[PDB]
Amino acid sequence: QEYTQSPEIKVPIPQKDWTGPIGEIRILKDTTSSIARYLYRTWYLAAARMAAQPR
Amino acid sequence: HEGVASSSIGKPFMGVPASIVNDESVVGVRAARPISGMQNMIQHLSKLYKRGFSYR
Amino acid sequence: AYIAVPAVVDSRSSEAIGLLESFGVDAGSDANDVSYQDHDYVVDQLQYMLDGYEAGDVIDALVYRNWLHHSVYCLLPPKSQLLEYWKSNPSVIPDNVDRRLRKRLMLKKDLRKDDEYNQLARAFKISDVYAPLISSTTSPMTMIQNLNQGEIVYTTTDRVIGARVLLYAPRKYYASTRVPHSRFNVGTFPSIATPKCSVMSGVDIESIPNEFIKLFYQRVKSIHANILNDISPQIVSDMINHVDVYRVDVVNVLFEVVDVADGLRSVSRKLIMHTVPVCILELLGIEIADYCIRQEDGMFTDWFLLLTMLSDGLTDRRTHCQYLINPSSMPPDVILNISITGFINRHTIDVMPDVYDFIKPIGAVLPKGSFKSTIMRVLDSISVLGVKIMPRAHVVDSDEVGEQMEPTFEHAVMEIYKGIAGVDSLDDLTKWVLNSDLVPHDDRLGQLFQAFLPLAKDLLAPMARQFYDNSMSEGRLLTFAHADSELLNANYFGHLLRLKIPYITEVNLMIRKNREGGELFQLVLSYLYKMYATSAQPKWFGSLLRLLICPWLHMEKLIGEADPASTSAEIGWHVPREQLDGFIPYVSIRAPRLVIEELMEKNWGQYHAQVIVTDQLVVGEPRRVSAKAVIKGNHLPVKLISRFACFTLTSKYEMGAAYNARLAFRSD
Amino acid sequence: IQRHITEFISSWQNHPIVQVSADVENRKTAQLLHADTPRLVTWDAGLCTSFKIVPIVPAQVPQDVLAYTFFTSSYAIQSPFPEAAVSRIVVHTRWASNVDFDRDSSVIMAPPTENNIHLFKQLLNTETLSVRGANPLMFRANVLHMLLEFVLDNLYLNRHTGFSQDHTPFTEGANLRSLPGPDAEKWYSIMYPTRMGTPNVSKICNFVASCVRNRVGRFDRAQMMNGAMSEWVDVFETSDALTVSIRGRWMARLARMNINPTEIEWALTECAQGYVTVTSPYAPSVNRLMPYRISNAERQISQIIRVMNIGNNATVIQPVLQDISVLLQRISPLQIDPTIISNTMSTVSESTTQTLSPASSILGKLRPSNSDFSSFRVALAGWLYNGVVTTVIDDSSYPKDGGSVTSLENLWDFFILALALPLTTDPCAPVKAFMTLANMMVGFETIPMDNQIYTQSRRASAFSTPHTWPRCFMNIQLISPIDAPILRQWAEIIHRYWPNPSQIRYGTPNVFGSANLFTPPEVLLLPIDHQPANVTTPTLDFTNELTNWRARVCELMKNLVDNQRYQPGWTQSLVSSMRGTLGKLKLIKSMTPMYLQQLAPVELAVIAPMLPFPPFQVPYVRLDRDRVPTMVGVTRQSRDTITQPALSLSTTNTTVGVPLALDARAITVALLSGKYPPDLVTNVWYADAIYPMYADTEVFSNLQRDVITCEAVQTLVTLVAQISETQYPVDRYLDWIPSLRASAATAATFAEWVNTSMKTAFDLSDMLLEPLLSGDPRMTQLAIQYQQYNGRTFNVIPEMPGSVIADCVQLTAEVFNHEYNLFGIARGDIIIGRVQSTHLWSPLAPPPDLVFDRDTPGVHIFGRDCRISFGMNGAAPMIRDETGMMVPFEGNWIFPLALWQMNTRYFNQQFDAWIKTGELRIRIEMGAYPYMLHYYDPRQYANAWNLTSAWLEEITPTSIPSVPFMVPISSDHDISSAPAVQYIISTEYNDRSLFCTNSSSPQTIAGPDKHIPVERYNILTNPDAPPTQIQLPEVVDLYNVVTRYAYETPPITAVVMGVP
Amino acid sequence: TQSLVSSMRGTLGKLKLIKSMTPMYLQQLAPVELAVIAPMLPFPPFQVP
Amino acid sequence: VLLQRISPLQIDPTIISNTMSTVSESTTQTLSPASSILGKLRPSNSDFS
Amino acid sequence: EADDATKKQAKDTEKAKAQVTYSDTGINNANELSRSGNVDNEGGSNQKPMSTRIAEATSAIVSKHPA
Repeated sequence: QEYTQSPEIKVPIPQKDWTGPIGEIRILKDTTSSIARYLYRTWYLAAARMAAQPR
Repeated sequence: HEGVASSSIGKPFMGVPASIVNDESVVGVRAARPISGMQNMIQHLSKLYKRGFSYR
Repeated sequence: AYIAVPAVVDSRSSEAIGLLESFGVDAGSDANDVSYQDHDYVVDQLQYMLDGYEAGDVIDALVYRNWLHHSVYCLLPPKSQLLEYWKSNPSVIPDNVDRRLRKRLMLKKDLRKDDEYNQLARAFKISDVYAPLISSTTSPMTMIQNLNQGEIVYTTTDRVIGARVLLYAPRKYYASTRVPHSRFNVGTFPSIATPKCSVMSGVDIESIPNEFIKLFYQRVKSIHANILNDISPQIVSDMINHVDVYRVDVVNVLFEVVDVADGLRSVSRKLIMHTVPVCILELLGIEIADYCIRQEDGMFTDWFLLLTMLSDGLTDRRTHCQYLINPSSMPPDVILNISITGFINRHTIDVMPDVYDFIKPIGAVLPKGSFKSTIMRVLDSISVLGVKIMPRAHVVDSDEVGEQMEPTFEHAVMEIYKGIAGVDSLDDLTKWVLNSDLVPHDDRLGQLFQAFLPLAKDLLAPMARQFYDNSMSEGRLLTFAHADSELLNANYFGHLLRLKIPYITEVNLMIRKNREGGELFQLVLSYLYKMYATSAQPKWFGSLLRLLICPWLHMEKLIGEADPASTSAEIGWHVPREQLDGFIPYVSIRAPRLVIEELMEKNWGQYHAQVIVTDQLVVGEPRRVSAKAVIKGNHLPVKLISRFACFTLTSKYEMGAAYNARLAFRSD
Repeated sequence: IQRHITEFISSWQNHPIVQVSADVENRKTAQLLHADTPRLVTWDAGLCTSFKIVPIVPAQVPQDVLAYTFFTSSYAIQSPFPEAAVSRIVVHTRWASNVDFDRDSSVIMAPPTENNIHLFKQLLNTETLSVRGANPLMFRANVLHMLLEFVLDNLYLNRHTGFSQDHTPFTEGANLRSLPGPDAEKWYSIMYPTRMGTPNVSKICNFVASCVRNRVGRFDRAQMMNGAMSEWVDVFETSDALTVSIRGRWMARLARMNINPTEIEWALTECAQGYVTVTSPYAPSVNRLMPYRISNAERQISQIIRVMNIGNNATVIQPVLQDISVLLQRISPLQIDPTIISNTMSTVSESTTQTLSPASSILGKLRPSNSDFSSFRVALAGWLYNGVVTTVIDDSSYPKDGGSVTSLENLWDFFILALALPLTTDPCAPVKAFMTLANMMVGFETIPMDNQIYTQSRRASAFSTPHTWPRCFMNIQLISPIDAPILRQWAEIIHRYWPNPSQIRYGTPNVFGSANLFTPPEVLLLPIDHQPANVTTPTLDFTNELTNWRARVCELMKNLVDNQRYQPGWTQSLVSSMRGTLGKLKLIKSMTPMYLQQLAPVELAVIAPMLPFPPFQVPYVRLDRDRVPTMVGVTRQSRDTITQPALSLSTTNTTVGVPLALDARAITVALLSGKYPPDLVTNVWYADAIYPMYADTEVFSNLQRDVITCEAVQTLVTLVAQISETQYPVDRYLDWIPSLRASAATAATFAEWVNTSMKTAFDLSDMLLEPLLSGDPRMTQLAIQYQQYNGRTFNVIPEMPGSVIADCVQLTAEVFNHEYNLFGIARGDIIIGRVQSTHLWSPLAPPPDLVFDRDTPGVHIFGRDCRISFGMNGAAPMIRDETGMMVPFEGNWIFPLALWQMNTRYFNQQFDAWIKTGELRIRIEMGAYPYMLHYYDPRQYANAWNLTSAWLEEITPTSIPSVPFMVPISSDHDISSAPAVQYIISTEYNDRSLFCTNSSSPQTIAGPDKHIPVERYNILTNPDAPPTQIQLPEVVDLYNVVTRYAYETPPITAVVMGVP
Repeated sequence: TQSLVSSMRGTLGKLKLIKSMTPMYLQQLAPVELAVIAPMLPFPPFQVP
Repeated sequence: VLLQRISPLQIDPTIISNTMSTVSESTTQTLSPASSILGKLRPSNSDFS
Repeated sequence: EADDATKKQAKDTEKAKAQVTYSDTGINNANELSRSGNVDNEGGSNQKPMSTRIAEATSAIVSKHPA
């Protein structure tokens, strides 16, 4: 029942908005009209200043 | 993968060594740039979350 | 002398492979003065050493190693051990130790608590006894020159660039874990140290199979490539004067597009078709001369379709960008004449990818104008060993699930025109989505996907899961479809991989006549399919097709003469007695006898499935009932077969109620 | 629908090939830390040439008049020239070349029977619909890119092998050069043309037997050592004097780069400052080539481009500082002494009855934690780059409330800051240290201040600028001792004792250009003072600056706890233990201040040249507010019209500079606790540590990237100056080719065409001349400046040295001006007209009875007013002149090509009928055009009208096809003439591309005749001419002396040992 | 609490000088095609000084 | 619509992105001014109606 | 022959090390012409042998009978 479900992504990211891949992962262009740029920016900056701390 | 990519150049994590892949990210050309241990773990997580999960 | 090689190399098996002719050197004259070096452990040492250093300084160390000059290590235990080692058996003690410490450590007494031994052990140093002593953390640039100086270099640290670690003592005392020289030698990881050295260039760096060697060559070509010595295969040839499956030799062609359209040669553009395997070239007989690739009906001559189909795509020599040709005869551009003008590289790759590790069904997604009909006709015409590796009988068209709707789901997407009041017609919809240049409006196509996704999910995923489970009940197959998340939400068990053509597909949608719906309907729907897809790797179909075709050419080369009564084999599920001796044919393998006689005794009888037997005839001439089976255990690993033999990938099994028995090996 | 199919596939070919779409800064981090060195030394075993002779139509071997026993082809003589009827010369970069490493830069040009239009629709003809079209306004840009490609291919150096003497008596026993490859059979025949026998009376034989015998092969060698390679030789072989001159310029560039291992030994020795010794041999050398030396200006250009690159990010410079922290950890000899902070402060005396313990307060408020030292070495490392990064202390290390003097923990926080703050590189650290204490006490007093905004309770970190420095801090006398004597005391402490700047003198002037900009050469600038230690065995004394400062701070605090009239709120045991903790904390032992005062600038200077990122400093200032750098600025272009960068630089800058925000506790604990080894010896320890660092080659390898950077930017500016009007003085040669009125998009896209050509050459895969592409590529210039507080602006505008590449491009332009025929271009224009004759003249050189100009009488000229009226009732259809007259369809007219292009379809129906039959002729002025040739046997009828009408129909407002010609074939015996009909004729002589006519024949009786061009082969045919002589501006000469070399290029590690 | 002035002058200089051609277009070209399409309108142009 | 389909001009946000290089973390705190204006500006072809 | 000349002494002395050595020398003889078959008596190279290229030279002009 519950493990047979997929989300309803009505506005996905268009395939023109990703770069050429690096390994397995394509990278978002930053001139992208989609919403996920802000998510990209938050996790980007958070990973940067996460690895910046020596703790 | 990219947020650590400025601070990660040649750092190793426990267990995992470094590696290298290529990119079409400079789409006029194509080169291969080395891969640090954070990016190595993310590269291994990529196919697992991209693939899907098997449940007994 | 010395020369590099762009692969892993051993003293043992590299002579069996014959690497020089594998990379293309005409060394057919048995000059036999090339002693192959063992460069397999260096990769293991390297990947062990990436955990405590940067890659860059380790490569910068490793470049200076005179591989011709011979050296060796000797591991030393830590300081709090070595006195206790020299205590028992005081014969092996060097004379560099101390007169006072030898007088202290010669005698029998346990010496556990005495201030003399405590001040001497605290006074003890490990590096004054043994002079090199590289260190714990040694800035590993210097250790290469240290190994260059001496024939033996002493260490206490496991991690080393160098020849062989040897132990100074028995293993119980520890913590947790000569050569013949000819006139030439090959070996990876070259050196700039040697006045005489050379580097085997010619190969692409993008196409190196190993990645450690790839990183190393990237660094060595990005620094002091001026002082290197890049030589061709012809230079190497002039200086000269158990067989494996899934390691094919592979090359790259150098053709271009011209025409004779006005009684004259005229060069327009130049192309590169990467990593095409040399076996197909030499078995099709391709030479330098002028060819015609599309016969006058309008369809390809299909050997060129095969030639680009087993390989991957096209790089333009002036832009270094992607290029996907027109498969139509429209006059923006076509390709009538080509002329292949040479080969550029001669490396060898593995054929079997990483993911395919068990025998289970295989799914492939394609773009909508992929050449499904013609590739089914090509696999229909496969005959190599008296066996068809990919029959038509168990291949799945993309709309086999799509045609079994009682509303005939294409007739459910023909319904979509009433979602918007100004549209209210199918042809008005096809005029309305596109910008009248056959590029679509973003907004109209977006609203169409807003309407299209509930039809794309609510019925398609349940009934496609039903169809895929019904197909799972009857054999493992090759299932094609579009828009991968159809295969993802419908819980499709099996290795799915996302491939594409090296061509453009939309003009294939526009030329196909007598297809259901409008000619623009197909293009719009194809756009909707690539919307519903994810953003993954397109992964270049040749990675699958080389696995499909290429190994059976080598099996044809190897078992061209032996009899089927010693080369054929069969493995599958077994049942012991007759109601209403019994067997289920799972997989078919053809191999030499020197492989089958060891694949006899392996524990095939390990795994369990739940088999189902019914009563109806097959249309084929033997007695076969369409049996069903579901595995109630694990899945069979592809390691267990061989790397020395090849098998049929997908197959349909044949020859009541449920029986639930196990398998074994069928002998020959 | 098929029209929609065609245009949608054209919209598929509307994809851009080069577009920097992704974000760049992590590639910039990687680029800054490490870069690709270019591929300079590249060799050639084959003969250097760029032209080749091709046959066109095969000569008549069977005929009745000459028996076949006369021709050498029946005897199979390996002759150098193709024994054909018509031979033209075509252009191939490196068709005789056993290369080392290709540039992937070959220029192919097919013979003029077939087409070459793809080379001219190469760049900007992304909108030509047909495959055979080209916009004429793109001709100049395409030809410029093709000439650049031509010179950029053959940038190799001539290498020699294999001399042997023949045994044939053909020469005077001359030594012949060999060459590798599959065979060498055809190669000697094509290589040495005067070697062959002289049997016949053919044109080939008549040329060859009039040559000179001794000028064959070897005639000079330079033998240094017995039984070794002759170092450089001089040969007489067939070649191309154009590419010989190009290779000569490139050889001169590399010879200018070359250096001596004795001075590599000198340079590296004084760079290591005697701590590392190296060894160079003293013997005769074979020959070497170390290309490592460049000029000072190129280092300055590279440093300006690099600092312009890393602008306003700090994530591109954080890993550089991290790398230097790791390197200083590896080399530096101090560690933690882990137990000072508890061994001292064990002996603090107090009762257990007191509630608050100052000992345990700071002893758990600071944590050593071993990760503070990486921050400390970063803070040490920021002194190299005060200009671009400015390390500060964040808000979170501050007392974050204003604090309280009565609060013990806030007092200790002030102590941590007062130790930490002098080490950073911000100019405002004194007022940070002042206003921190002014925050600490608010309410005991107030001070006179600036405004009502920056009052005493303003946050300490707020100021951070020169102008926010209060006048109360400027002048001591504003603080009276009745108000706050402790604050006047603290202000004096700062003014009297704060560190002083210094310098250390690193560098290497002989080999390395001084990459600094705003300082003198080979100097560093320090925030603190440095006196070098004479001793080798070090020890502790309390006689340096940091120590004094630390002590002074403690004293103030002893005075502050002494002032019981403001501070009586303790039960006197905490007073006593406070004073004891202060005094003992003053006299803790720490080798760290003397380390900073003696050894750390010495180590830092030894490190400083071995950097991918060369030092870049802006001068320190202690307290003089009028000499505080407010900014530093780089530029890219002139502004409006003004040429001079000294005028342009003020209002067209780009500010660069980031903060860093390190932690104060980390710095202070590293100051307080630091040990030497118990048995340390400084020269032994440094000879251990620093020795493997000088086994590098990247520190030389970055120099060649700086070479190719300066060469590429000079080639860029002199190439954009050909396409548009800029500020640099150039000598244009490409006027007569039509060109587009350029714009910003045009100059920009052409700049990245030359950028991707340059990156495909030389093996460069990362980011060459890309930051210049963000601006306007027309008015580019490079400079840098900075400014103090009082408007004092200082600048550096470095000169741009000349480029060998750009020089050879201009040379190739000059040679194109005369040999325009050899690249398939004709000058002038064409005439279309019905010509009926039995003559044999070539349309590439028409007789002057036929052509006409603007000055020819009775010729009409059509400009902007071209109306066409129909002739009703049998009247003639007419057209309006530019001068306003009406003329019928007759005579000689002159069109500009753009008029025909703009109205091609209307003019075809109106004009094609009269030009076929009636008396009408048209001049179409176009300047340049590519062409194609169609031969014919003149014994038969021939008409060119289908080819002409195909051209007149295929021509297009946005493209033209190649212009088709029709010229007969020369004969040997006399033939019978037949009438032929020609329409397209030229106007200017263009026969400087056909080599010879009927070469194997003894004579040519009809058609165009041409001997072997004696004016080319000057050296073989002029006995008076010296061997080294070129008439390179006029013709090509195809055969000269050429030198070759046999240098070796060993590694500098395998030259200079330095074995201990 | 931080010297943002260097960052600000950098971003403002990059924001000032740029390859923008919209003001060039609006100066030179745009009134020409405004004058072109002005008379072919169902509603003629009507402005106030 | 008519000016959009007869103007020679076209609008490109990659001009701004290539000048500015959006994600650029100085002052590991509240945002850098370049990132602030690029988030404020949203360079993306929404429309230019 | 630095690797090989030491091996004779290492075989003689019954010791893996060697005292009389031709390497580990402080004297930098980085110039060090040792004669070899790389170079002929003239000054050219020997990637292609002398008699072979003499034969190629004298066969680069031949002559045969006509029909």
